[PDB]
Amino acid sequence: RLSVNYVKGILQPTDTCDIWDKIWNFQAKPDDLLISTYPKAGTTWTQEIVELIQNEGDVEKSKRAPTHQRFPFLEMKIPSLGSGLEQAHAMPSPRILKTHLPFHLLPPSLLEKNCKIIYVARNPKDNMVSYYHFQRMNKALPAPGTWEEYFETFLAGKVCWGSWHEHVKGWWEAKDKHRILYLFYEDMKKNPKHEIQKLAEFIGKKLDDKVLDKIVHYTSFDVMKQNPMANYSSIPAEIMDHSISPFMRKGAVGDWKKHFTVAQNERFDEDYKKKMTRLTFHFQF
Amino acid sequence: KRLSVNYVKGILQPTDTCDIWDKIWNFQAKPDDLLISTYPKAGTTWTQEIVELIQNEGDVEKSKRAPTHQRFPFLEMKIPSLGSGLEQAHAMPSPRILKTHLPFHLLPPSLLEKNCKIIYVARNPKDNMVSYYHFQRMNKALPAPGTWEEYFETFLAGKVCWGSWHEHVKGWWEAKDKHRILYLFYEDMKKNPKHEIQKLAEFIGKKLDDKVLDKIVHYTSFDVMKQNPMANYSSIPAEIMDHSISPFMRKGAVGDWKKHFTVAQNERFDEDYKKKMTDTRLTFHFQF
Ligand SMILES: Nc1ncnc2c1ncn2[C@@H]1O[C@H](COP(=O)(O)O)[C@@H](OP(=O)(O)O)[C@H]1O
Ligand SMILES: Nc1ncnc2c1ncn2[C@@H]1O[C@H](COP(=O)(O)O)[C@@H](OP(=O)(O)O)[C@H]1O
Ligand SMILES: Oc1c(Cl)c(Cl)c(Cl)c(Cl)c1Cl
Ligand SMILES: Oc1c(Cl)c(Cl)c(Cl)c(Cl)c1Cl
Ligand SMILES: Oc1c(Cl)c(Cl)c(Cl)c(Cl)c1Cl
Repeated sequence: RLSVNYVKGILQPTDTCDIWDKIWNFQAKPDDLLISTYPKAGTTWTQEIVELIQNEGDVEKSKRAPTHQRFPFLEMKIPSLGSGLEQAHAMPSPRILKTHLPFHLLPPSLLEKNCKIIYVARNPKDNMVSYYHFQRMNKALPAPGTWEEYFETFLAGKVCWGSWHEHVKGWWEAKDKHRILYLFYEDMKKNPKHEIQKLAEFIGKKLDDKVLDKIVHYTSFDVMKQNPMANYSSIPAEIMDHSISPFMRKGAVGDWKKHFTVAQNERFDEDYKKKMTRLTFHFQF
Repeated sequence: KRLSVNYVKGILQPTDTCDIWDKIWNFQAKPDDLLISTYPKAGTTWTQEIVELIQNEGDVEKSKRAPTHQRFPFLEMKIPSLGSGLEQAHAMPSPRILKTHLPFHLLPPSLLEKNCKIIYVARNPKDNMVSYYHFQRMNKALPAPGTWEEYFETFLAGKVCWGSWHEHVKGWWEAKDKHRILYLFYEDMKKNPKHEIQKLAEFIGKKLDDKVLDKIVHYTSFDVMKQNPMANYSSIPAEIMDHSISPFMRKGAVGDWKKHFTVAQNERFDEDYKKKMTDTRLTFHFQF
């Protein structure tokens, strides 16, 4: 596995730590769209939707290259994948950018330029489960240990990008005074058309029902799982082993119930209440 | 090596194919017999220890004379190298303190005809399931439990020795209305041991002073009994029980099930439980 270290208080792959100053001083464009998420909150889904909205349903164009090549992952720097920062550097407008950075670590240019930001939050228990399996299959990230160990690791924020709680909280507090659309993975799953419409309005695109319906179809889990440009199948096998756990794993809400013991659930809820707001009303515990 | 299990009168038993049921059913009780009755793992060993110390007014010496299984005849038991509970009962001087796991409808009628005092102990089914799971892992007289996920469904289905937990606790709860049964709960015993000891003493008919009550509370605590070689099942042939797999005195805690059940298992359990428990007020009693 690739090594990780602390940069500005959060675990990151070693190569990200080494280029922090470069990341911090990222140069945004006023017309950049930023997709911001805690890892495994629904980044790939949201990116696919946002591009399809921007290109008005042009499914052929979204198949031009895989997700990681289409969308610069700002803080990412991994051997065989290059630097997301430099991917963006070279890229002409309109850019659709990705980050998992907690809000306090966000390159200030993105705020200075008042870029439209889409933040997606996900139920933390499903988020833990998704991140657990991701660490099992992704060798750029630390070994997760046993489920029992990982539960504690996640709870304490000792995973890359830090505390889930701090992450969702900082971004929620930020939405009040910045150009942020704050969405929930669960709302997207329950009524994708409604959330896609909300996205389009925020992006400033008027779409008719036909195109909206088309985006709902192409961005459904069962369709995206089969799309070799959207399912992370194109990542070198030396980094992501889909036979351990596929990137497009389940795409469901409530998978956490199959993983959490009642004891873990009670400990999680107790811990949550201590760390955590109106944000709480948007999750089902 | 695991011992074969067989159906006897509709329930699995850790016993051979030579049917000796009639002898058990025709067991000859005495009016001063005390009976401790439990679903497997509901708190038999604990209750026996309390009951004898009450009967002997706190005489801990007497209770150390031999281990649990030799002090207390296990009526339906017939296991290679363990002998026969029936023969052990026949040989046991009065006043006997007897043990059974039989569901109420299979109870030898002499225990009823003689109006014997019976102490039944129920335990919440989730902790009961977990306790029985680990007991089957360690105890070679019982079936191999399979995986935890398999055993969960086996237990839910009542396909374990002594049958359905649900039917067991319900039958005994209904029985208490017509027969001389003191119906106790493991969780009450754990939460206020002194209170349940006083209740038992009054039922058995012993007027114990405060010092004796406190003494029994001390000696029947999990931590003390766990270290007591006459009360912890250490003396069972190593070929029957392997305590290195799981000790008989495992945790002695209410809510240990929470470390075993996933939330999904819990929801499946709770729905199953509702469907099986609509006709009993027992449910207003179980603590988890
Ligand atoms: N179209 C879609 N609908 C719902 N979930 C999707 C999706 N595409 C990807 N996902 C899920 O979102 C998670 C990945 O998030 P990210 O893109 O932020 O890394 C995975 O969750 P699971 O591991 O629960 O399946 C993945 O299956
Ligand atoms: N003094 C005591 N206090 C609480 N629990 C006790 C106890 N003595 C034994 N037990 C528990 O009762 C269960 C055994 O029941 P039985 O005697 O009917 O076979 C075991 O539960 P656990 O497996 O949950 O530890 C055992 O640890
Ligand atoms: O979201 C991602 C994270 Cl957190 C890592 Cl570490 C990697 Cl390698 C990839 Cl590809 C994605 Cl998509
Ligand atoms: O309660 C018991 C049961 Cl059910 C069996 Cl099968 C055995 Cl072998 C023993 Cl020792 C006890 Cl205590
Ligand atoms: O002998 C004992 C008596 Cl009588 C009491 Cl009351 C208590 Cl609490 C303890 Cl610990 C012992 Cl050892």
